[PDB]
Amino acid sequence: SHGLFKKLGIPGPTPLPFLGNILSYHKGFCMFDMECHKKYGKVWGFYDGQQPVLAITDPDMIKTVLVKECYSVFTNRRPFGPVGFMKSAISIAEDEEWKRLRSLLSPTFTSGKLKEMVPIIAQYGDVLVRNLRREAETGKPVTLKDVFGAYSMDVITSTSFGVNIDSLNNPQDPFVENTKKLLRFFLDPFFLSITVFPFLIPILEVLNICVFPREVTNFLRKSVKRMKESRHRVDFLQLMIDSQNSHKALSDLELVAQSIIFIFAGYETTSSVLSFIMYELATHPDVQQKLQEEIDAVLPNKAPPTYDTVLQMEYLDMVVNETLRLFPIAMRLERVCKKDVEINGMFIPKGVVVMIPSYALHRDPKYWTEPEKFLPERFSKKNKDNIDPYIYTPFGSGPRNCIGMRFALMNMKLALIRVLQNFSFKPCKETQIPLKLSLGGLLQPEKPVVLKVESR
Ligand code: HEM
Ligand SMILES: COc1ccc(-c2cnnn2-c2ccc(-c3csc(C)n3)cc2)cc1
Repeated sequence: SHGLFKKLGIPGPTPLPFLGNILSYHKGFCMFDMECHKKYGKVWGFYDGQQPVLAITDPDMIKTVLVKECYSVFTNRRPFGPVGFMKSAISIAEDEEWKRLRSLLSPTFTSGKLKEMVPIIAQYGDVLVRNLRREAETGKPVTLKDVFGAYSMDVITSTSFGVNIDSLNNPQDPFVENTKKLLRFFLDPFFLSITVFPFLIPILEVLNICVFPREVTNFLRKSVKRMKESRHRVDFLQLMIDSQNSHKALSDLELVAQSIIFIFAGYETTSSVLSFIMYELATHPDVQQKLQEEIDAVLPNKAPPTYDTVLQMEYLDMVVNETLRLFPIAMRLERVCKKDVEINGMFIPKGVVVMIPSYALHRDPKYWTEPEKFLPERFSKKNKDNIDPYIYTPFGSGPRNCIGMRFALMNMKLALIRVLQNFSFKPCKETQIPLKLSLGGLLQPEKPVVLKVESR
């Protein structure tokens, strides 16, 4: 099927047999999407092994795929590798089964239900401050990945199951051990193989091989059973078991798999984005000072932030949004075409993966002035409405966007406020001023960001 885009009159790199264009992934997903956009223009296609992938960049065409024709045509993402019982997760559920899961879990992420999570989240904001002050009063350079990763674990554990632990200073607890335990290696030899060898995916399903290590899942599967046995609470687990008794209902095996991806998504993202924010704040002290001035103005005398005060901080929203533009951790948005459909004057055949290159759009000079720079002023209210909502898609769009968007934004902002209320961050020895992105399948820096923490 290597002649598809040739017959459709769609440009793209010439694919090799059995490999497609995966050899061009040697500079990471980010660099490959940039070069193809510059060479082939608005629309191009390539191959991940035998799988044809059509990249679209027209905002009207993006809206049709992600919003207008989401339920009818572009409903599911590309099939993942061996998942086992995790096939019931909402992030990989398909068609009607996903629609049931999305509706059953939508009330869990309401703005009203998010308010009640602020007191628990803010509880570990001060825990993070104490962990930073112990490393700041000693003048030790701080790897943000460890402290922010510790903070994100504390928020996820308490918000999901109510478990209250200082993961940074309790790495030996049985709960933190399994949750941290995970293979963190999309361009790893495994995921590169299943691209060339998608036929081997059902092989590993019957072998009971899962991308999730079976030790962690069995611990989490058994742990949730004990918590349900114990069953006021306002955490994710209660909010889902409450929906069980409340359109069909959620099974206790679905409930476990549903909550696992919340930890999956909540843990790695939050910490990674927070480190990306702090690198920019360290390399741009003027933004950090202006953000610190705003944080102190809304919250005098280092006042504890609440749900309402965070949403008032406009520059904090600008700082978060601009960092997400420079570093869209998804790097891509994908939908599988379910049928022969003509959209925006173009024929997309069945089974093709339609891809939206979020990274290549976020740095396209056509839509962003000096895209390679860090300019929070792009998202000021004066310049805010000139941004097309289908070019800047940090959390996706349409019915299948990031369901935990508001929680994640609240969690990171509550973290930034408490940290910036008490500390200022400056570059250190190994700051790596030209921050290099990892050439792998994950949007992370080549080397972990290390900075100096000074007590105000
Ligand atoms: C920095 C934080 C985060 C970012 C930048 C982010 C971004 C994204 C993106 C780009 C998608 C794909 C949407 C698309 O295909 O159109 C997504 C999906 C998703 N995210 Fe997040 N996300 C974040 C945090 C979280 C958290 C903390 C949770 C936990 C509840 C979460 C849960 C999900 C789920 C469940 C999906 C799948 C949606 C579906 O298939 O129905 N995300 N996220
Ligand atoms: C490990 O680095 C990441 C973790 C989570 C996310 C993330 C953000 N928003 N969603 N999300 C996500 C991604 C994949 C799954 C997944 C893979 S396999 C399975 C059953 N679920 C679930 C959630 C992004 C990067």
